[PDB]
Amino acid sequence: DINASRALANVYDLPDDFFPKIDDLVRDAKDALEPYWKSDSIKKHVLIATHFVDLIEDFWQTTQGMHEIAESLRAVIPPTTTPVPPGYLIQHEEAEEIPLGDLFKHQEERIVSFQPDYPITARIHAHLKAYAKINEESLDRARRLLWWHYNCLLWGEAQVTNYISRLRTWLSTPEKYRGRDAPTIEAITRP
Amino acid sequence: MDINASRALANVYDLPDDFFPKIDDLVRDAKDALEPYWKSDSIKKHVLIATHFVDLIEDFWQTTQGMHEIAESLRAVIPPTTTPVPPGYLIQHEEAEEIPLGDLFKHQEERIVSFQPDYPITARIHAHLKAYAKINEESLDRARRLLWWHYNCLLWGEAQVTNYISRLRTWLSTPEKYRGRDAPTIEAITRPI
Amino acid sequence: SSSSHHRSPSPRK
Amino acid sequence: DINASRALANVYDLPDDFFPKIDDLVRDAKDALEPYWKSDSIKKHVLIATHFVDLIEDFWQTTQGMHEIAESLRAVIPPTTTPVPPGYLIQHEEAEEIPLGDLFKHQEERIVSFQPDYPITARIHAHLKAYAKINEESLDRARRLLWWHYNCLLWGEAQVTNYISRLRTWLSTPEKYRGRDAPTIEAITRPI
Amino acid sequence: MDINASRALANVYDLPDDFFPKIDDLVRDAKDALEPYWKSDSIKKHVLIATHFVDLIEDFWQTTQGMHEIAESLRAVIPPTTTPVPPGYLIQHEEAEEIPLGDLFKHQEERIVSFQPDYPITARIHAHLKAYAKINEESLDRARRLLWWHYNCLLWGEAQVTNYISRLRTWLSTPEKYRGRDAPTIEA
Amino acid sequence: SSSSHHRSPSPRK
Repeated sequence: DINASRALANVYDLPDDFFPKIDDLVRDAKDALEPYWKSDSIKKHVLIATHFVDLIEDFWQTTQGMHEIAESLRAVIPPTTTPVPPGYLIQHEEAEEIPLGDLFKHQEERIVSFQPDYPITARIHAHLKAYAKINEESLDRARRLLWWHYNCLLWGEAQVTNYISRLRTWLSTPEKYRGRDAPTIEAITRP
Repeated sequence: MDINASRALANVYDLPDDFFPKIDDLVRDAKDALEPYWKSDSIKKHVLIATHFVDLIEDFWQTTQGMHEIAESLRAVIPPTTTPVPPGYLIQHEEAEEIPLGDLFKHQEERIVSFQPDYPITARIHAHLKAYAKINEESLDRARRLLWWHYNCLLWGEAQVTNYISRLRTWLSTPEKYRGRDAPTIEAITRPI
Repeated sequence: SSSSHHRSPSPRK
Repeated sequence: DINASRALANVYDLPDDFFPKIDDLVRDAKDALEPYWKSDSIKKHVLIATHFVDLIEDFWQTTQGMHEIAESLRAVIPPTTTPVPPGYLIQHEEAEEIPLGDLFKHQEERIVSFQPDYPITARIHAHLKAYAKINEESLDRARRLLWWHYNCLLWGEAQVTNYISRLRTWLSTPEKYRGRDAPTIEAITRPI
Repeated sequence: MDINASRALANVYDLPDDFFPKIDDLVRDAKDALEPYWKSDSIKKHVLIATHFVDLIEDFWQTTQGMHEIAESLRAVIPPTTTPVPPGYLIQHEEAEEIPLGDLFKHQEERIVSFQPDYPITARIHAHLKAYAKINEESLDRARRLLWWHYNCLLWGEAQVTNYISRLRTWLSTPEKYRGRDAPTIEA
Repeated sequence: SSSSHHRSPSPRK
């Protein structure tokens, strides 16, 4: 639907701070999709949510670990080693262009193409950074889509896409003519 | 073929991992065969499932293989035979759910230190990377299996796919001498008009 | 009398 | 038909030894098509098959002669001249995207970008190898399509499709869940 | 003017080989006009034949012209005056269609050594390439003419294109003074 | 009366 796609894109663009803590998001999603699991239902939102939940719950911890590893490695690489410039590393598009696997060799020939003589301790840092970038992009997209599909399953597509729009508008406008407080789904707060 | 038994068998995970084709041509044929439903904007269950798993693989398999290769290149650098590799102390997929999302490296290095306080930073990195790569590889194997399953189902029906795998397993469990001179397949018929 | 495909796919035995 | 597209892809994906030799293929294709020519029919398979036969009869000889001329120039090339590596040899997709005319100049600038000065003989050798590669790709596609349409004409389309699917599946299995005998042409030979 | 005579005069191969358009423009126009029927997955006679000829044209022509320029370079760096080229001994398509599809090169070598058994390797190569170029060029000219024919037939119609071509020839025959400044067109 | 195409297209004279 056109309004649904509008809300979906506006979600994709959202400021990343209104999305709740991923931990509680996942906990509530896998606590609220349990009944449909027991009932074997196959609704669209149910499928997408119970799949992105598995994806996140499987690949978020390792990505955060990779980031921590890269941050620990930056401290131990020898100093003034001329860090790799941003944009030269393999990104998502050329990555998915590369066939499955055989990407480490491409990153390696790329890092040597910029600096033939580069310590392995920093080649590893660059590789980890470039991998975690892709992982985090995909996982953020998944988090967003999960929040959307889940809140839609809870309240209704045509009741959440009339909140995404109000929020987008109030969020673009400047502060003076937009009241003082943001809009919420009155069904949450109504006595 | 007692339909109940046939259904209770033929669970995808009951496959030796040699039957599935390579990931490359697997995803290739999956895309080339589900593109019609994509362009026609289908909503079918199996289509959705194959699409999700295809995106998952296409996004994360590259990075998992890269992490394996990084573990290798790093083992090529670690102090040789100066650091006994600790098994078991590292956490596999099962204990992952208990750990909150994020702060996994915290627990991992905490255990590594409880094992060897003087553990060199580099071998520490290698252990972390190998553990994470195993965690991802298990789930990617699962996703590959489910993708093959949902794809062959989209093609030939779950009633026929589960009836085929069932026959395949009870064939593999039949001695190579008395199996016969044929293998159970899935018929792909096209009668004329 | 189907298999225990709780979600759309089939889970472990 | 989606099944026809599947069959075309399957044909494009085959071991390249399952097909018969060009000589006998063209022989029996003409021997089975001549009557439709004399009767002035326009069946799709007839059209495609006769056009592909004309193509092959017109270009396979020249392609093979080109290969042999390359192998003969390799006897006069100065020794240990470092034959050009791939990547500096234009392939089919680049040949398709580059304008219809003046392909030799692009190949020349590419080989000189690889090595600034390069002997005329080895230049010729590389040019011929690339051109013959392109022609061979095209003629392989043509041979496959010709066998497909000719056997489709002589034994219907459905049976050929069934056989092709069965055989491609038999080939795409890891030798352990396959059998001990590949599906044989008798399948389409017989009626149904 | 009259239908039977117009139908018996119309034969693409009667054209002067210059009224035809440029190959690249022709191919571009044919591709752009077939794209719709392609996506519709039709089975029309003209569509099939035209797409086949277009594929042939975009794959062979490039290698054909390439071969020509290669032979030209070899002649430029051949023994300049010595080793005069063999006139007419080279085989054309009418003969090449007879030899098996494997060993045209052997028969060409036989012809060359028959004319002269003491002939340099590079001149040998240049001659072989020139002959192959002539063969492929004849075939590609036929292909171009058939492509133009079927393209315009698909666009307008065979009844119209035939009558049109008939008028074109009857205008080429007339003298430049008493003919029209311009040649006719389709849909007149 | 029509020039029946020997092959699918129009051949030479």
